[PDB]
Amino acid sequence: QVQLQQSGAELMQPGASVKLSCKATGYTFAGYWIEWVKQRPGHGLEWIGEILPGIGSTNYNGKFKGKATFTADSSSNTAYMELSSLTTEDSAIYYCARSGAQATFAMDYWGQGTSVTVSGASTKGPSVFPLAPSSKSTSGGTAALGCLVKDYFPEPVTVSWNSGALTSGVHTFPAVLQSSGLYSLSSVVTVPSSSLGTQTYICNVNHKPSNTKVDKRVEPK
Amino acid sequence: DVQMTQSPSYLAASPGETITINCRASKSISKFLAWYQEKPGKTNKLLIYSGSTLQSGIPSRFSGSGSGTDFTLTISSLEPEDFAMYYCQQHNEYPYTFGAGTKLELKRTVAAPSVFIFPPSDEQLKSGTASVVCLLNNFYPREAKVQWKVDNALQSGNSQESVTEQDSKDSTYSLSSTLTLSKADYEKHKVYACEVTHQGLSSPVTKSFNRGE
Amino acid sequence: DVFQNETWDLFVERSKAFSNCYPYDVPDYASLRSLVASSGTLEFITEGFTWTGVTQNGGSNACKRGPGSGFFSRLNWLTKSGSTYPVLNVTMPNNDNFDKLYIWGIHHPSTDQEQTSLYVQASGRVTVSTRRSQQTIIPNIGSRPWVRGLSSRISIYWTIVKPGDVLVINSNGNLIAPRGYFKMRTGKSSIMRSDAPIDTCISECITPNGSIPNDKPFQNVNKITYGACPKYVKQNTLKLATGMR
Amino acid sequence: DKLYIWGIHHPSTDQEQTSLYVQASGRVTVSTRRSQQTIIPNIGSRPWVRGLSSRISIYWTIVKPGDVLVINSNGNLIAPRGYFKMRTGKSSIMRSDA
Ligand SMILES: *[C@@H]1O[C@H](CO)[C@@H](O)[C@H](O)[C@H]1NC(C)=O
Repeated sequence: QVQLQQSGAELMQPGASVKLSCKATGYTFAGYWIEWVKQRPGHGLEWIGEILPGIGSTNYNGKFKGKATFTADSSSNTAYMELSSLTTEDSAIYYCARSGAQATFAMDYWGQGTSVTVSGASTKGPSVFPLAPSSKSTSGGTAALGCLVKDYFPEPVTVSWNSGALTSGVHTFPAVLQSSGLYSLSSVVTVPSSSLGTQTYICNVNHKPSNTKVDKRVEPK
Repeated sequence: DVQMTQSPSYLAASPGETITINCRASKSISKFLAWYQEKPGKTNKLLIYSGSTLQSGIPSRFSGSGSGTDFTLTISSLEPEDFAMYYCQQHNEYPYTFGAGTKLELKRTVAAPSVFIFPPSDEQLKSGTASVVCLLNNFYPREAKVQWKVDNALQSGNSQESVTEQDSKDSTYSLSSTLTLSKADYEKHKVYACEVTHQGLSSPVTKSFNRGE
Repeated sequence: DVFQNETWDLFVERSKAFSNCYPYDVPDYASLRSLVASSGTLEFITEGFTWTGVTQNGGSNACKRGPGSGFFSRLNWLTKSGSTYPVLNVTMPNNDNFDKLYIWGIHHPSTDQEQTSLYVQASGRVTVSTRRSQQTIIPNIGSRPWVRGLSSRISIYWTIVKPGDVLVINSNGNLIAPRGYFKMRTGKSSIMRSDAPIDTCISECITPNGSIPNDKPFQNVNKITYGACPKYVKQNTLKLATGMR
Repeated sequence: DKLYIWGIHHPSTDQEQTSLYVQASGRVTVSTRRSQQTIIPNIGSRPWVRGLSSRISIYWTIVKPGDVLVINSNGNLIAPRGYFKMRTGKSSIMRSDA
């Protein structure tokens, strides 16, 4: 029974500072290194630094010398990393990991990963639009019918089809960040061609951070 | 600063077989390499450390080898759970560095996409901007490529593409792409077409649509 | 740090003085204090020690040099590399014409796991030697009283290298290395404990109770003296007849 | 000031050490805020004295008001039962058969 549990997600404006936290349970927190790693798409895992909480000995990667600053509270067995002067490039998941001579300093336990999103975009509810099937040909066995959610921030947007009654062949493509600073996302289902003439397919979406609820129907043409 | 390359960046396999994953360092790191597993929904896990020492609790089907600048990890008798992401890390020179990682899939067969194209509904066009959508569904491999044409005029730069998170339920993928234009040009431009090519197909697949349908 | 490269004929220590860095203890503290005071200078010359395969410039939370962690400016806290702490075997010859005073130390971690975390080896060892002399220190891993957030310690030792002699530092862990040497001198310098203020005035004699005139041959102020002070005597008064009956 | 008298046991043989103390080698540390002392027991045979080839090495620690004593040991500890109340005065000692 040993684990590291981190803080929740963070939504920061550029130029701000955020203190990520990592509580450790199941061992002598003062004796082992707590190592902070950065992960983001494409770049992969990137080692930020480490701290020996008992001593306070801090040791950083050169690329994060001024960006990060480790701290430790031994009373609560909690390590902290203060990311300062946030920029869009800092948007990433951050892991705290246990390290010691037991595993020859390979990280034998990890936190769940705290996500940080840096963006100057204001909170916004989505625009929800339909994606009609049978653009030119009426019947093609089964056709895909979709619902596009656009111009929303922050993530996530929770989608369902026919109030969750439709689940076969449902695929939701994770969101895409546009140059405007807002997110976009697509959801789609596969439906029989004949059903277009007698059935209605409706996308239900909730943008929870503003609680924007939208129902939007879809049909050919 | 020890840079690395972990190969192959993409590994396609099926349960029950045995495989090896390569890691190479910019310079010597003696024996100090570690192999980690990442899968969604829970913490990353340490598989191997010091190149060839098995971490406690890990099944023995994981086993590392190598030294100096060349290292490998053998994964034997692939269980369905073993299909996750894997990283190699050095802990010889201080600034610990990780490889870009590898993706390990399962049930490795071939399947062709279903390729569709959709118009921007009128509520898109009342915004003053038209955004056409092109879709590919249930395909493998993930070597799909997308392409656009307007009035048989080729387009690029004014468009974008995106992919699903690779499925573990069926390991077949889908792709959504978008093209942006002004409403004024949209009104006069009647034909839109989206073309694609796939590793599992013998010819490019082009779909097209016109006003009024 | 305001006292770097300072020199004195009398160093005055105040009772209010305190330590605000890593907790340390000096075996034979009096000897080091006395010889440094007699030297009369803190003139420090950095030397190009080539600490190979280890992390230099270690620090601690207790010793805040600036916005964050720090350490003694005249000491170098060596720490393991990524996963190794080689057997450091550095050397430094004294080709100069004066004695070199090297101040070094040995780290005492609170716990075995802490020792292994800072230094890969379960037990450390420091050896500092010259052609004739040698000193070896074995770190002791145990918990000391909480001081400034730390249960560990640093034991400070010193080595003096004569001209032509050579220093050798061989360690396998727990080495608080030197960054250089203090230029030793011989002269009138000393040290004194006093809370008295310092003023702009002339006096050939100094005592913890303050400067005193030295015209009289004896004094009853204090037995601690510096300069051309009168000889201490227990008598409060001694009237000499500068006249007749 | 509190005067604590403690000690470290020196067994004659390795087997004796392991029998009295599970660890093959002992360690005693007695410290205050400033000072510290650590003793490593030496396992070896000394001259037969009153039926014993082992020894006890006696050490002392003085704790000032406000200071705190810490005793950390993994074996071979001859612990104190308390402290002797220190005083300052005219007391002394002398060797005499008179
Ligand atoms: C102290 O003096 C020495 C020369 O004796 C010089 O090398 C060093 O840089 C000086 N240090 C400071 C802080 O001025």
